[PDB]
Amino acid sequence: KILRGEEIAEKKAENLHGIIERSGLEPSLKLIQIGDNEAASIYARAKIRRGKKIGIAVDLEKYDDISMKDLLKRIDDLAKDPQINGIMIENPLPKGFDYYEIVRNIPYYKDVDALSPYNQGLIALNREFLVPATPRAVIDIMDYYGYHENTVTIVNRSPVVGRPLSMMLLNRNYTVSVCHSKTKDIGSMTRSSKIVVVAVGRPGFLNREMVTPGSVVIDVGINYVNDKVVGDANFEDLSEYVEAITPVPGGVGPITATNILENVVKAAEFQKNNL
Amino acid sequence: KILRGEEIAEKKAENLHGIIERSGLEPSLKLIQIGDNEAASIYARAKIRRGKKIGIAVDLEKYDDISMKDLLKRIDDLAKDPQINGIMIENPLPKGFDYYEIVRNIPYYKDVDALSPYNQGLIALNREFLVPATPRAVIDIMDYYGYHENTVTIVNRSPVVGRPLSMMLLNRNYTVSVCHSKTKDIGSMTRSSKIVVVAVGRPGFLNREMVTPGSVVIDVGINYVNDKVVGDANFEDLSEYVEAITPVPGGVGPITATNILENVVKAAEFQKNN
Ligand SMILES: NC(=O)c1ccc[n+]([C@@H]2O[C@H](COP(=O)([O-])OP(=O)(O)OC[C@H]3O[C@@H](n4cnc5c(N)ncnc54)[C@H](OP(=O)(O)O)[C@@H]3O)[C@@H](O)[C@H]2O)c1
Ligand SMILES: NC(=O)c1ccc[n+]([C@@H]2O[C@H](COP(=O)([O-])OP(=O)(O)OC[C@H]3O[C@@H](n4cnc5c(N)ncnc54)[C@H](OP(=O)(O)O)[C@@H]3O)[C@@H](O)[C@H]2O)c1
Repeated sequence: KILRGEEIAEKKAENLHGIIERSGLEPSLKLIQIGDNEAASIYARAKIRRGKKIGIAVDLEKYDDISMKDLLKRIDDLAKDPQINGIMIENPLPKGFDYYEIVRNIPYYKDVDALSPYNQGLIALNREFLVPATPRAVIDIMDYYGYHENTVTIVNRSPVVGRPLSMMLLNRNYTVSVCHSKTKDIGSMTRSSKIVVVAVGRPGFLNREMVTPGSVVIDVGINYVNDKVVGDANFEDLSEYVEAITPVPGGVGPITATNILENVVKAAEFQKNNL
Repeated sequence: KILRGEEIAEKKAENLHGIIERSGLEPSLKLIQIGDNEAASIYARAKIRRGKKIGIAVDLEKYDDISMKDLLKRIDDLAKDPQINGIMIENPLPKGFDYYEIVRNIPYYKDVDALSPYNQGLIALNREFLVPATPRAVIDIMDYYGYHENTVTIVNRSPVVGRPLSMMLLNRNYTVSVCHSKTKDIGSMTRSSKIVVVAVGRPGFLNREMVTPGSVVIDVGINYVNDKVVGDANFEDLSEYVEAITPVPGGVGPITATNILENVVKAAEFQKNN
């Protein structure tokens, strides 16, 4: 009933430290950050720290201010470097810097964030190779707590969450509805599904009216309200009504970083095998 | 009541022509067919023929017996050639020949079938460039007949239909449900959407119990019974009851070839600039 993520992350990371010891890989991950976004820095250091524990070299390159020219070059140099297995650009970026074109000059087998067109392509086509960290982390919860073959409603249709997630759920035999700010009647769809994955970035959004007693709620939102961190779901309200629910913080979030490292391991071994 | 696609194809072909005049492109599309499949040959001739009418050069390369290695060579040759804008391998193939691995060898900007990873990704990313023809045709019908931002239930999760299609409907603000053989109660989900798109390839699959009077059925199945050709829906039955429905043949069917020609224009106007 309380879908915790910390214990799932540790298992993944043990499994992964396994695979590197007795495989002899030495995966490398470059991180690039532009500005001082506090969320992104915390995300960077969590990946450096878990990398260190697992055996992954993860290095952060901060830049106060960089041109498109110099940044594109830097990525180009990193892309060509065979000792660099993964490359990841952190978000948000400054104005006029578009993630989806920048990210495209990273070869897909270095694309650890897995949001480049080629990687989304293979997910779409059910030949998952590198898969984004959050949709990954939602399925982890499902795998770990025992949810299979269900109807799922995703409230979110972004490239980072609900779109690759919808395609990953179909690759695994789930029945899938996606909806969004232009859906006239969300409540109807969310009450009818076994599972509700929610990522609208709006506190209090998923309340009792949106779910049934049989509901399993996976809260992807992260909101700051009163220096405090909270998801999209009225956690307290539902935890006494719904069948199972991810708390925020402590649900999807503890897994993300490790699922990035998971991608860096797959990438580094695909490089060994193929180049 | 009757959702036909010949008006739509004809209109799209005229627009295509105008687009060719008004930029002076001479787009050319290469077809490769390996085998003697009947439907593929019809499809290829339809592309050639509509291509002739519209101002696109479409040329076809038949084979009886090709090796993987030569085909792969031929495709690299066609890809490196700047005077060939489109490349398409017809289906089906010799056994153990994986379509989806051949096609990643076609530059995404030559890939008019739009089934390659890069073009699937751009659809998913809401940055559509070349799009697959059957989902495009579904969206043609919905547009032409006034059906904007509705609930949709697609019964099909293949990469040729329901997957690109789910993504293309989301880019246009529809709300999307996707089901398949492992969905526990399909009727429950089809009856709750304004629009039901079926493409399961099973005659009589979509019957009266799984739709409503307000329902809009788009029937993508192509099935053969008594040499007669039929959809997945139960057409004679559903025509009286449902609000609108596509005939098989004659609904989505007539738009396909032209949608491939649409990508070929797009593919040509992209190549001029790059
Ligand atoms: N757990 C993690 O480590 C992690 C990772 C990634 C993201 N997130 C979080 O998840 C949330 C979304 O992430 P994102 O990158 O997907 O953001 P995004 O691009 O802004 O997506 C927001 C989505 O929510 C939908 N939405 C917003 N308000 C709605 C409403 N009132 N009714 C129905 N739909 C509504 C939007 O609909 P439209 O498409 O129509 O605009 C959009 O699809 C944020 O809270 C973000 O911080 C957390
Ligand atoms: N109209 C056109 O111009 C045109 C163009 C392309 C395709 N099509 C037609 O559309 C049909 C499908 O095309 P495709 O290439 O996508 O074929 P496909 O790859 O075999 O897809 C069949 C899909 O239908 C689902 N399905 C089959 N039986 C089902 C059942 N009993 N209950 C629920 N779902 C079921 C399958 O579920 P699973 O995923 O679980 O197997 C699968 O996702 C075929 O008849 C084909 O000829 C027509």
